[PDB]
Amino acid sequence: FAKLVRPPVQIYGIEGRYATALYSAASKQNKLEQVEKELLRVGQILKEPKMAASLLNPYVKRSVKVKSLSDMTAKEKFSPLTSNLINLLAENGRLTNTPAVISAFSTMMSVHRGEVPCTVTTASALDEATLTELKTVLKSFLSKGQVLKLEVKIDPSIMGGMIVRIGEKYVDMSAKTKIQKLSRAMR
Amino acid sequence: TTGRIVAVIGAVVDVQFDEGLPPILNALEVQGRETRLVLEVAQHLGESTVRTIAMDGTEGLVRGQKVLDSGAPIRIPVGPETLGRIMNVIGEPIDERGPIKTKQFAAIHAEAPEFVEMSVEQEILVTGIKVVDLLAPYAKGGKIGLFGGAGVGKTVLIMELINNVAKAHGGYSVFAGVGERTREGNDLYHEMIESGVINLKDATSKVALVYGQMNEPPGARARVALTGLTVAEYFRDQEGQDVLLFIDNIFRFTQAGSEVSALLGRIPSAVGYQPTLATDMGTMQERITTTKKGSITSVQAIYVPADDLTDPAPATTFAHLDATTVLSRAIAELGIYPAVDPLDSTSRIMDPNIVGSEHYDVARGVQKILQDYKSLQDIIAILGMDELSEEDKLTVSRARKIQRFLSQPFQVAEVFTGHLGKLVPLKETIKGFQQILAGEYDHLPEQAFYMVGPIEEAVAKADKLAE
Amino acid sequence: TTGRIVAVIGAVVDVQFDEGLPPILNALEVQGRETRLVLEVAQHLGESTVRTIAMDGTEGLVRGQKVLDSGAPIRIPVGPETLGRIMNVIGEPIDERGPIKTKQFAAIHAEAPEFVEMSVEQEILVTGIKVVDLLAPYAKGGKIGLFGGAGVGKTVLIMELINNVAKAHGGYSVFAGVGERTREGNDLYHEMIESGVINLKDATSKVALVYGQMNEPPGARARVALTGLTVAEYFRDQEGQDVLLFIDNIFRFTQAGSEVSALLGRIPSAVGYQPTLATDMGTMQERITTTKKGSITSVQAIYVPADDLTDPAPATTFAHLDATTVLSRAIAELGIYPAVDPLDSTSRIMDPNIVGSEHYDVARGVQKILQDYKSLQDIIAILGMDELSEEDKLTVSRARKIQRFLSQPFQVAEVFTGHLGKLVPLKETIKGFQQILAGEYDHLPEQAFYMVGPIEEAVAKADKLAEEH
Amino acid sequence: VSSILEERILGADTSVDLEETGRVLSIGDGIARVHGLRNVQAEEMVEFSSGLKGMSLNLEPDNVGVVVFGNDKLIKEGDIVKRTGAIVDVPVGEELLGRVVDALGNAIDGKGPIGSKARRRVGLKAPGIIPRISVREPMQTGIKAVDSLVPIGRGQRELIIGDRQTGKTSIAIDTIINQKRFNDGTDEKKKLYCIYVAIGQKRSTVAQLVKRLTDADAMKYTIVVSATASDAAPLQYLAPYSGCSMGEYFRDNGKHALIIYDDLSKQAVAYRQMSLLLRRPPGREAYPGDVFYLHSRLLERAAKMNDAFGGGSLTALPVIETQAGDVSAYIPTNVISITDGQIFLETELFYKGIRPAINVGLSVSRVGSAAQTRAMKQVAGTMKLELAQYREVAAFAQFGSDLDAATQQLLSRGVRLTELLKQGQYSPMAIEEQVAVIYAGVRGYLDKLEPSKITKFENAFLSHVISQHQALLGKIRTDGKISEESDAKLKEIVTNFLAGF
Amino acid sequence: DPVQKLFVDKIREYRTKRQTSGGPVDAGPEYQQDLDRELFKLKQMYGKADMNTFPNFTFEDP
Amino acid sequence: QNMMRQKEQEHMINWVEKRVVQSISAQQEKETIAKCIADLKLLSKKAQ
Ligand SMILES: Nc1ncnc2c1ncn2[C@@H]1O[C@H](COP(=O)(O)OP(=O)(O)OP(=O)(O)O)[C@@H](O)[C@H]1O
Ligand SMILES: Nc1ncnc2c1ncn2[C@@H]1O[C@H](COP(=O)(O)OP(=O)(O)O)[C@@H](O)[C@H]1O
Ligand SMILES: Nc1ncnc2c1ncn2[C@@H]1O[C@H](COP(=O)(O)OP(=O)(O)O)[C@@H](O)[C@H]1O
Ligand SMILES: [Mg+2]
Ligand SMILES: [Mg+2]
Repeated sequence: FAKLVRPPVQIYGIEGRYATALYSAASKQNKLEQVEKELLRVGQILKEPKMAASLLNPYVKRSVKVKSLSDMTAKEKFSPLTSNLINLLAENGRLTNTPAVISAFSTMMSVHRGEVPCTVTTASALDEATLTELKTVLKSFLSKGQVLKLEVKIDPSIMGGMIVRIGEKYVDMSAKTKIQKLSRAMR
Repeated sequence: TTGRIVAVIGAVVDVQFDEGLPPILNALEVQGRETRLVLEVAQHLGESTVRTIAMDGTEGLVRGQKVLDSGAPIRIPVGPETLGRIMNVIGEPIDERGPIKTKQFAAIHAEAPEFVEMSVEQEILVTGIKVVDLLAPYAKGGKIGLFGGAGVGKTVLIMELINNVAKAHGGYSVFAGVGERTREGNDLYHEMIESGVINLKDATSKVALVYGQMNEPPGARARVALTGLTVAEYFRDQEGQDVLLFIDNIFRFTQAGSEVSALLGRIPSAVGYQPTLATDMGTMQERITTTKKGSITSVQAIYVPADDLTDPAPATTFAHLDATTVLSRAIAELGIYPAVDPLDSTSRIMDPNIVGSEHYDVARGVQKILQDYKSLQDIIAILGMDELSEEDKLTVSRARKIQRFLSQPFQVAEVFTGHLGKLVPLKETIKGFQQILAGEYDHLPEQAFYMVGPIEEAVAKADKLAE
Repeated sequence: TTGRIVAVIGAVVDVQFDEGLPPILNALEVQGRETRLVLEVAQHLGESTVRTIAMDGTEGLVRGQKVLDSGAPIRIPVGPETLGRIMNVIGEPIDERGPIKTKQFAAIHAEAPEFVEMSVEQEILVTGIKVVDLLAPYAKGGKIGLFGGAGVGKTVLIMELINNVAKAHGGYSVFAGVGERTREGNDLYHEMIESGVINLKDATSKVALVYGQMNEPPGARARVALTGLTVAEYFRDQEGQDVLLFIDNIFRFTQAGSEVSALLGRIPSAVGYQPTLATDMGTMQERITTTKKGSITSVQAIYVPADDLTDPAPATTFAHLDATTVLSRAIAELGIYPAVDPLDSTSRIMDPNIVGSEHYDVARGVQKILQDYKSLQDIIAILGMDELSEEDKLTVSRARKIQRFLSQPFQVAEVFTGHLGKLVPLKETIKGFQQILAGEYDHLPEQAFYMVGPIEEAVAKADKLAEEH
Repeated sequence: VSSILEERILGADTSVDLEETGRVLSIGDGIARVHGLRNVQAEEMVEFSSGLKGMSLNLEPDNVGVVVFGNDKLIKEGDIVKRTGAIVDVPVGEELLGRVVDALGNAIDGKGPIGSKARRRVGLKAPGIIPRISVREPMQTGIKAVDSLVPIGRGQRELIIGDRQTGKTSIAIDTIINQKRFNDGTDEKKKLYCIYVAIGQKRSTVAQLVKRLTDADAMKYTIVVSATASDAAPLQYLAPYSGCSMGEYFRDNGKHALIIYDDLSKQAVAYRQMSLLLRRPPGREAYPGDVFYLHSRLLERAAKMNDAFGGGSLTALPVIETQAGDVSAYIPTNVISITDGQIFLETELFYKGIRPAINVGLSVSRVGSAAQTRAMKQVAGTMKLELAQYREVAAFAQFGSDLDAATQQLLSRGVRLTELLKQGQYSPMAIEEQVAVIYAGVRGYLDKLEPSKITKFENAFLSHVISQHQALLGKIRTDGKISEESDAKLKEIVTNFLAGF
Repeated sequence: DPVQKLFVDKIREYRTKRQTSGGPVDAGPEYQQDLDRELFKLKQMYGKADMNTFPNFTFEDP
Repeated sequence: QNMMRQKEQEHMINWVEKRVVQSISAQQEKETIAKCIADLKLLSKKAQ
């Protein structure tokens, strides 16, 4: 079939297939940013009580749902790509997992703009100056151009130290795990 | 074109090409290994992914390695320089003697000869062995089947057939060891080096060994008979000469196929065998035929599981066999070598329309006399020789003489008996037996014939030992 | 925590959690149930879901019922306060006598003793049964199995072992009925009350009971074995005692697992058994071994479907036993009760170093003669007995005498045969079989040896039979 | 103690590292479905957060199916799985001899830790076709029947097949004990470093076994791997390769080893469980399609290296259990078509009194005459022919009389030879004593002696030879042939002794 | 090496313990019970002879 | 003696780790963060 441009990250399942299709189609025509904007919009537009209620009942003829989606997309004035994707989901019957699609697409667009996820789980509350130095040093792990998306977390369940996730890379320097390690190597 | 691995489930890899897929049966090289790992496509699963069966151990493969599409199915060297060498399924030598320097290459997946090519005249392959060539004649381009177990001279018979065909018909041979125990593989290599069919010094070898060991993954034991078929197809086509092809064993070909089919998830058939058993055997037993350029005989060892001759594997093999050679142990105790049984060995071409009226009458008479002697054996054992008249004792004497005369001294077996190899031509065998049946030699001691070639040598031996 | 039921298929409940999931093997209490319903987690289906096997009927469960995570696996009472008290799979009394007032609770899913703890000693046990004590002596504190199909005598034989060894045994005892008739439940209960091993007045009981009889759901038959095993494990370790542990059957455990395996989404193995048969049996049959802290003599009645000893269940269980006494129906239909097969039966302590030359050679002579008799039967089938040799008729007569002599009237079989129970000290069994093999009784009739204890009773019976002649 | 605890604490590795990681999606039945681990090699050792191990066996496109090395009670959906990057490997060396290790080479014996220096993979390839050299030396098992009728050379796979409780482990342990005489002596070209892999057995059985070995002081050269019944399926599926690698160390170090798998039909069951839970397609009897590749790639490591690769060796005696002589089942035929022989055991023979219950009719060895010493060859050729002749007409035994004196002679010789082959338990005999006994048997020096007494004779004869004529036995042993002088001396000893009894 | 506070933490817990080693601190009567049980079992495995002298034999001749 | 030693060993352990968990509540947060961040600094410095 026609060559398609692969995403940067691979997501799997139904949402994986639909998100990959949309991403490759958008890369052609270069409409990625506005496509993501419209995806976020349809997010809410599909959460209104009437729309979210008529798109779960399975006794609404499929064509009825398709036409209602078409009308709503005309009112919201979406790009041809996003309207076609909403249609596609509508007639394939897989619109019940539309939120899975857009979410996946976000994860595919984020990595396109190079914002690696991160995470710092701390022994307890943490200062900001400490957070400043943490960010400044973690930026040392990225590649040339990437950005950091750091989601701090407090955790008294661990004893001390901290856990740092960067993409997949995972460095555990919590006093807890040190205690288990010493007890193990000691037993 | 470079795809990427995306799954490694056991010995089944799954690659994801993008630009353009490789057609089924193409060989892909996995980049980043030190041992050459070769996958062979087997399906297309949509989404520009292909499910490949791996031809070697798939431990250490990483989702995302690069797999480079070769372009054509598994390719092997097929020159005359593949003679006296050992090469595994993908054509890589494993004799630790260097590269197989050849100018030709052949794909192991080539379709059978078209209908116009097929030769319409059923000939007879003169093996030079009295018993085989008389009672169970081997046919050119026929799928002979060699029954019998170990300890009864099955390797010696193989080497003798190789030597005799190389001398008489001036045609080379091959040996596709499907599922070949490594110990027995080494032993066969050194047996051939001894007997001289393989020669390491001068490049005058008559065998092109191919070995798919018993530990190599299942995907590479199903395709180790196609490698032999291709090495032999080169000789038949590009050199127009007769060829042998020993497939030891032909029950491990079906076993390897069944394992591969199970791995690809296909529903098992009648007795757990693959759903494509008949066609898998057909697309390999159908290149073993005599075209107009040359011919590929084939002597395939057969294992009959649980003595089930109805079992789907020996029931699908027998639909192709054009002969049989039931090596037996009970005939080895008497010392009659080769141990070939005369009363079990069948042959589809043992018909007077093909061999000739003289050959057929002689062979049928030998069979009848041997059956009658086997019957009288019971009466003699139970009651005693007294119980028999001379009208039966004459048949008994003739039968003992014939049972003796069927034994032959092989050339390769010189190490055992010291006697000289006798390549008795077909006419001499026919004359000898037609005469021993006509009573012309009812007086010579039986040991006159034991381990001789023609009948004239038997006369000379009788004269020698009678003084 | 607190989750919700999302699906109820058969006897498998999938529960969705929003808080932290409960680890595998935990116990979950379904709220709003008149009778306590306890589920056991057995998977983590992903998406913050768990799949659980229910220990009681799932009638009335409603999608959305709230479910409380207990925190730890099924915990049951243990101690000397569970003696003479019948218990459920979840340790709650079913004898209508009020709660089990204990101080220690134990979790049924424990670990096996490690290799360093194993005890390598073994010494014969005297069950007072001729065939068992002769050809398959039972090691003290060693796993023992009673194979054989249905209706051969497994339950009667375990009743005999309870009657003999239990009372004559100092330390405590446990009987964990797994998936067997509820009638036998109270039959055993009343028999034990009569014997006095269970007292409903004083705290002098010696036998604890556990019952998952076959009317319970499959989820509660795969675990009652672990409940009884836990009680006995406590009596071994914490009480520093020696214990008897009777289980009957222990094939309803693997069958009960097989019943729910398919619903848990597992491909079915060889004969419909769950794919995990061998290891699910190993993780249980290896908490029963004797260790250096205490001793457990475990007697397990193993069913055998359709009398096929090749079936995966018994075929696997054969590796987890010291002494295996294979009851046979071919021998039970000759009236030779106990139906034990003298040739299939085996023991680990049948080595002359552990039973001595006299006993070992008597046993091997018995086995040799029985096998030779089996060989001759093929000929007697064609010839007829008259045309036999003259030295053979001797061996056939001796084999028949021995075969009849291995029968015995049990103390619990007084209602079947109307006989009186007999016990036979080991030395006497050896004496009798030595004499029979040597030919010292070659003059007596065969029917003199049928259903008699020591050989002297055989001679007395021969007399009393010849008088009325 | 305390002072020791100080360095116990100090002697640690506190350092941390930047390691890859994936999080468990699912768990149950002992099979984690980790998500992530994008750079995890197939068949690699990952570690869960709790502390378990796992072998990332099934790399699916979106998740990696890992198999836990223990109860997954400790694992939960959400845990962290950190890869180690190293294929499964195990310790090796001569430090293991005398220890008991589990499937991963961790001393389960107490008795201190293993002091091994060099580790080694478990998924190596067998030596090719050139490294091997024909099987020539014998492996004296010490059992008359095995050692004379169905010989076992060094470098040969010899299935030990038979029903339940027929004495297969007993044959293996007699083989292990017999090697004591070599392993105490001097020559290093006859020392066998037995290994014993216990799969699916209960720890009580392995404990009793190590007790037997220690009593005979046969542990100083034996390793005993053990993946017992309670150890999760992967540790039973993986023990045979740990044993085979421990033996491959010796083999490629110019030493001679011997590895006994017991059973190999409880490893295929564990692999079947693993596969069926990973959801791989099933096959006949529910076994996957690899249950031949599985065994074949294991039993093809038993080689006999040539003299350029060291001269080492690795025998292999896979014990298989067949359900009521159903040799046609899947696994028995899978493992019968890989090995170089089979020592069939039967219960009809075990209870007739022929112990060890070897069934010489079905038992074969495909090396044959080779793998015997010239002395044992001379004796056993005639013994084998005589026994075959007796077997072919043993059907008449129950009559005997009313028949020709020739068949009467055949029966009177076969009965004597059958009684001579009977052997005790854990009483292996040096080859010279076997040769002496079977010489006294096959040359007619018992035909006039009633069968019931033959066993007596045997023992007496040994006591009358070992204590009296050790010089003759040494003469036979040092040069493994019967020179006419030795032949005549044996004849004189046999005749005069029989006269004196 | 003292940089890791874990080492010093363990070290001085250890020290305080050794100083307390004037007796086995916090043994707990269950400690004594375990001792009791296992010491008996060990003794029975070792027999009942007084573990203080050379038990005399006065060996018996034919 | 051997049993004495092993049992006292395990008891010493029990006690020691119990005191570890008891004591780690002590105030070392900022110090611990300082050392850990320096350690990440070293890990990154060796990273490239
Ligand atoms: N040579 C012998 N002489 C006498 N008895 C023997 C002999 N060999 C084995 N036995 C007996 O056979 C019994 C079983 O032995 P063994 O455990 O070796 O067989 P097995 O097949 O390994 O058993 P399983 O299959 O249950 O593990 C033992 O109790 C032993 O007494
Ligand atoms: N023509 C022959 N003359 C004498 N002996 C033979 C002859 N052919 C075979 N034999 C004997 O049969 C045996 C065959 O052994 P081999 O060929 O190595 O394996 P297999 O027994 O499987 O054929 C040889 O050892 C040899 O003694
Ligand atoms: N010692 C015995 N004497 C007489 N009959 C017996 C004896 N043992 C068992 N039976 C017979 O077996 C039956 C009980 O079988 P049971 O053991 O309950 O079957 P299962 O072994 O399947 O539980 C009784 O009805 C009785 O006839
Ligand atoms: Mg019952
Ligand atoms: Mg065994």
